[PDB]
Amino acid sequence: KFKLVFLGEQSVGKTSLITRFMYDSFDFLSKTMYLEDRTIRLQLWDTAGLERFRSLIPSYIRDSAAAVVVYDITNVNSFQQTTKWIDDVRTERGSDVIIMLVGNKTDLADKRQVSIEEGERKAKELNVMFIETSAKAGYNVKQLFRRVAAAL
Ligand SMILES: Nc1nc2c(ncn2[C@@H]2O[C@H](COP(=O)(O)OP(=O)(O)O)[C@@H](O)[C@H]2O)c(=O)[nH]1
Ligand SMILES: [Mg+2]
Repeated sequence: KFKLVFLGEQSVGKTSLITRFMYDSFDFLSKTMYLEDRTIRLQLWDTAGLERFRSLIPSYIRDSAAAVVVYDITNVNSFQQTTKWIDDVRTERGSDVIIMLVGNKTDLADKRQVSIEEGERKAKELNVMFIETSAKAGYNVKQLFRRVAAAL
């Protein structure tokens, strides 16, 4: 079993990605996944409010094996804040944690402010994994979780 925490500014789609993956709908939780030689259980921790209650970050993310740090591709501030979220994960967890940086809302194509290239560069700069998703369209949501699960 592996504790996976979702992190990111308000309104980026942290809950929506979990919903889409767990229930396949769009408006902790346990999910078992089957890998070639392994079978593992992900515990998906989601919360609102963390950007307001910063001092709770260390304890909320305490024993995480993975952190999925989400921004909204139409919202530059949400992308800029992901360095801060990732620094919170490293401070608490060191290198004992898989991190996936996620640019969500790819279906809002005409409102995009962060190109896929800038997301990829930030991920490479910080040595984390990267993907883009649409929770609404269901694009790359299963890919996100299968890559994280394979890396654990
Ligand atoms: N167009 C679009 N809207 C989304 C997507 N994901 C989430 N949203 C919307 O963005 C808002 C915030 O999503 P939510 O899951 O609540 O974000 P959270 O605050 O990060 O949990 C809601 O109105 C969602 O319907 C997406 O992939 N595409
Ligand atoms: Mg939420």
